[PDB]
Amino acid sequence: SPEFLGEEDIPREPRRIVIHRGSTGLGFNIVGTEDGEGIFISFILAGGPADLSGELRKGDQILSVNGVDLRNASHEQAAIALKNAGQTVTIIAQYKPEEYSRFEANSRVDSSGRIVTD
Repeated sequence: SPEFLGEEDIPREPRRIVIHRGSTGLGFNIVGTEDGEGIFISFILAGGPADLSGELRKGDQILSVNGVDLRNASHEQAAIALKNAGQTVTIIAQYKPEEYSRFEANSRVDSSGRIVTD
């Protein structure tokens, strides 16, 4: 009888998320490349602003920050944008585990669309 969340699909459409800056940061890390192959959330800090929003996850691609398109930005550019985004940060994110799993070693996507690492 239990209805497990892990068995229902994770939405794949883009979402708007508003993050309120902590004492320093937004409470997540990103990965990316110099060629701008995408900016992805790789880590969310427990208890940090991103976590407290409850609307972001590992494997999300950051499409824009405060309207600035980051789809083809390098890690460096994206990190700069996030730092200068102010205390109220509006993010457009889209869940893309397949793309992301090519960044993280020994990682793959299961049938439920979750990212698993061996």
